[PDB]
Amino acid sequence: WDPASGLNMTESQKGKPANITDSLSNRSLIVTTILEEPYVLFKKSDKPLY
Amino acid sequence: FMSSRRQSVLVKSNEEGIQRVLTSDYAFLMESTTIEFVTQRNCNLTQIGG
Ligand SMILES: *[C@@H]1O[C@H](CO)[C@@H](O[C@@H]2O[C@H](CO)[C@@H](O[C@@H]3O[C@H](CO[C@H]4O[C@H](CO)[C@@H](O)[C@H](O)[C@@H]4O)[C@@H](O)[C@H](O[C@H]4O[C@H](CO)[C@@H](O)[C@H](O)[C@@H]4O)[C@@H]3O)[C@H](O)[C@H]2NC(C)=O)[C@H](O)[C@H]1NC(C)=O
Ligand SMILES: *[C@@H]1O[C@H](CO)[C@@H](O)[C@H](O)[C@H]1NC(C)=O
Ligand SMILES: *[C@@H]1O[C@H](CO)[C@@H](O)[C@H](O)[C@H]1NC(C)=O
Repeated sequence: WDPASGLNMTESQKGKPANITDSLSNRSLIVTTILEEPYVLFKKSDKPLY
Repeated sequence: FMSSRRQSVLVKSNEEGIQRVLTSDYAFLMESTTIEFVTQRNCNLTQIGG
């Protein structure tokens, strides 16, 4: 620790180096989709939509 | 339909529901115990559905 710097941890704990793994996830599945009526026609909502 | 045009089709009374049927081309949805009072003192109006 250093009042100027802060915690400079030596976080490496190589007694057991391999620690954790994560999970592949949602990815949101980008759908290429054009507008055609009555399929993907726009809304007549009286506000901006997201 | 009503969420699109939610300033013009929606009156705020049972009275303005009567008048805009009598003047405009308008199919106001009233409670059935008031339709039985309106369509028996104003014989130019009616009750469409069940
Ligand atoms: C002794 O000498 C020192 C330096 O020569 C003088 O200054 C004091 O010491 C340090 C250096 O300036 C100051 O510490 C800092 O305090 C911040 C507090 O945030 C606010 O707190 C209140 C609101 O709650 C305000 O009144 C105040 O002005 C601050 O804006 C910390 O948030 C600072 O950031 C970092 O802190 C540590 C790293 O040190 C980590 O947690 C983070 O990295 C964080 O970002 C910083 O620590 C201190 O405030 C100075 N003043 C005082 C009064 O102590 C001293 O004046 C001098 N004399 C005495 C008596 O101490
Ligand atoms: C913390 O110590 C290491 C070891 O040399 C080095 O990265 C540096 O001195 C310190 N890190 C930072 C961000 O200051
Ligand atoms: C219904 O309205 C018309 C005008 O739109 C009017 O002439 C007629 O008298 C009304 N019917 C009754 C029973 O008053």
